[PDB]
Amino acid sequence: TNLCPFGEVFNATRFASVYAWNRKRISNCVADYSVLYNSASFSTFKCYGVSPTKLNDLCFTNVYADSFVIRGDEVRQIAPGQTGKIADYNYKLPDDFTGCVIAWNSNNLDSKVGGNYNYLYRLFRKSNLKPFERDISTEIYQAGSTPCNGVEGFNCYFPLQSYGFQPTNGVGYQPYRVVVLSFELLHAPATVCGPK
Amino acid sequence: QVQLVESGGGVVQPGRSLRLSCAASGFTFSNYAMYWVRQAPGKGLEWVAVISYDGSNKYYADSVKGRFTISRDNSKNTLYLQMNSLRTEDTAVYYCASGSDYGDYLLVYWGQGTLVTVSSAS
Amino acid sequence: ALTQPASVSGSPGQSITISCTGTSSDVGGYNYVSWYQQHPGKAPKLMIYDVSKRPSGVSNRFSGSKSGNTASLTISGLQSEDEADYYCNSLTSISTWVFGGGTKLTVLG
DNA sequence: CGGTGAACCTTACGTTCAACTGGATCGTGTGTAGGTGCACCG
DNA sequence: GGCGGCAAGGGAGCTAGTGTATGCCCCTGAGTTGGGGATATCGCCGCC
Ligand SMILES: *[C@@H]1O[C@H](CO)[C@@H](O)[C@H](O)[C@H]1NC(C)=O
Repeated sequence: TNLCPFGEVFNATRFASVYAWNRKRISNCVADYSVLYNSASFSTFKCYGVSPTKLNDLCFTNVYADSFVIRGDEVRQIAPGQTGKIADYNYKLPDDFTGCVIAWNSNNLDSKVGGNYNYLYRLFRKSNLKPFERDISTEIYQAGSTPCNGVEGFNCYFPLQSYGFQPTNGVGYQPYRVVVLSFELLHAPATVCGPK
Repeated sequence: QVQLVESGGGVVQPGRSLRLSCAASGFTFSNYAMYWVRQAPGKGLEWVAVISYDGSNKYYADSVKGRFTISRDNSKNTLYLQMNSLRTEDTAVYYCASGSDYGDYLLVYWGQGTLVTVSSAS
Repeated sequence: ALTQPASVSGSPGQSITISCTGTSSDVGGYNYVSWYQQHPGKAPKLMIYDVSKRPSGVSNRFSGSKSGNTASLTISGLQSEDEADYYCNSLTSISTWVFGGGTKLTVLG
């Protein structure tokens, strides 16, 4: 019954910045994870709340595919109960996550010479991020007790910082494309399971 | 296919200006970093210059530091190399490489490239 | 720069190896080498993408490999039409794209 | 095309109670180029 | 013609289409993409 549009997500020309992670709904298809492989050298495929071996014998009300890019030393922060800049400011996953993440290196395809400024991450925020929340406001974040009326300068920085991806970066500093599939199931007809 | 055409330049006197233009088509020029690579007649290749995908950062080989200037304009999809204070040793054929998808640190397309001769004669 | 053999010769059919070496910064620490084949009077075109890979459309015979500080190309069943110059590239620190030098392949015709 | 001057969080780490006390040294370990260029004799 | 020894009874490898041991990613984790150890049935040949 049709194949899930995993190409449109994994083969996508450009991934959104982590602070504006995309969200594509996938339903009314069959998840054939066999074809997912042989697409770059994956760096992580770890699933919580569901045994991968039986992934083909169960399906859900729907699944949400959130795609973004982060540096390797940061990918470990994409997991329930984790802490870090990404975990508290950009992308936060609930402790009861029912789904799992996929990460693969994209250095050869997503690291321009001299710095790729197309990708930004939120480095400052007043408070942590609630699970599955999106923030895109670029208001000037004051740090001290001196209001700056929205002017960049001393003790008042621009919240977003661009990732300086370069070919000569560290082994783990190179960009990593991350796609998180959140399997959401309720008392509704199932939508996305592969061959029995 | 992807085309890259160099304007070129005839024999010029040593220590005189010269503008070379590489015009590209068939791919997203404004999304990749071009390179200029020289080859002396009968010798091996030698990287000359590179410019970032938006012109913010430019890098030059030590041999041409402080004399060349690489720029680009995405409005008309062209790349320019300005040469000042030429030297006789600098005669060579210039290739305008692209660094296409699945690699930006590496040179891929290598358009036909033009020839530049630096001799003090008519 | 990098060091390469001045010339390599070989009859058609067998395996031919071409090796280039540099300091740790050029290739010993960075696995970004990529080799180009330039025919006489022609624009060089990529042959081995990355340390060991090949762009779509190139011959399957060519195969790149890396041994510690050295990088080598292996050609299986090379034909007469494979007679051309071969350069090994490498991305070093602070940019500075070094180049292999020169290596000519000939067939005992 | 260089000397100054004042900066702008400057961009790229080697890490988590924090922030700039409001110094280029400053708590833990920063650091700098271009220029904004307007006469030269050219 | 029957016995005892054999890259073998426990070593090592990884790459998804799928077999019996130079295989099975078997079983999942340091996240850089991978760890050691699970039932041996074995099967075939030189020798005195
Ligand atoms: C993504 O692209 C690669 C190379 O172009 C292709 O082999 C692969 O099939 C694509 N992805 C999927 C899920 O098919």
